[PDB]
Amino acid sequence: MKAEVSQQRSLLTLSEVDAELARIAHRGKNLAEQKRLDELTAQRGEVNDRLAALGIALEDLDAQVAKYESEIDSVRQREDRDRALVGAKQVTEIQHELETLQRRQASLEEQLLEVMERREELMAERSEELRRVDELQTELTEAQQARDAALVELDQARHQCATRRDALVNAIDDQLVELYEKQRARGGAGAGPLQGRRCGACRIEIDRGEIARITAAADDDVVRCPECGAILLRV
Ligand SMILES: [Zn+2]
Repeated sequence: MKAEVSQQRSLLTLSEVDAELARIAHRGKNLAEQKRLDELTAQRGEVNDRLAALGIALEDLDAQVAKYESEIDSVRQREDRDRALVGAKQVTEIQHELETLQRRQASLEEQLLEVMERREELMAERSEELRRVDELQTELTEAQQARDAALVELDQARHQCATRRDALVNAIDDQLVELYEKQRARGGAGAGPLQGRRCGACRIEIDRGEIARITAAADDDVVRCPECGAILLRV
């Protein structure tokens, strides 16, 4: 197999463009902007979970408040129903009933207050978590805007290299482009520069028996690295 040195020179730029396209794809999956978005999203979810659990607690205290202020309403009604006063003999019995009704309302007042201020404390804690999570939300959208913008730049850069690559392939004979892409299917670079003695693809230190035949090969000949099989470009 043989190929013009000018074709091999463009095959070198073709491998470089392909190597740049690979790192462009790699950085897309390892965006620092997404790592920042991942942390803000986790933190916002942490405040969202506490806000949800705080909501359950205030429901319980609201039910306690409602049940407490449903009992005194019957006590206030029991006093109102018995306020109508007609035999004075049994009135003493209705008078001792009012003394117990007043003690039931007074004891219930101590119970409502303990729940009222405890609910007042939780809603205060709920407000500080709302401002906390709202702060994170504004940061989260900024990180999300920064993440999307970083994806646009990578896609723009990838669109560049894809155009330069298309032009390169049209400038090299299909026979050489075929062997190159057949070598990329093996998992390696497909072609690399001979960096002194070591192949530019698999980066192996080629033995001293192969470099003699490689250096002796004609300039227009194509050479494959023994270890990996990639096209070694001496130019
Ligand atoms: Zn190699």
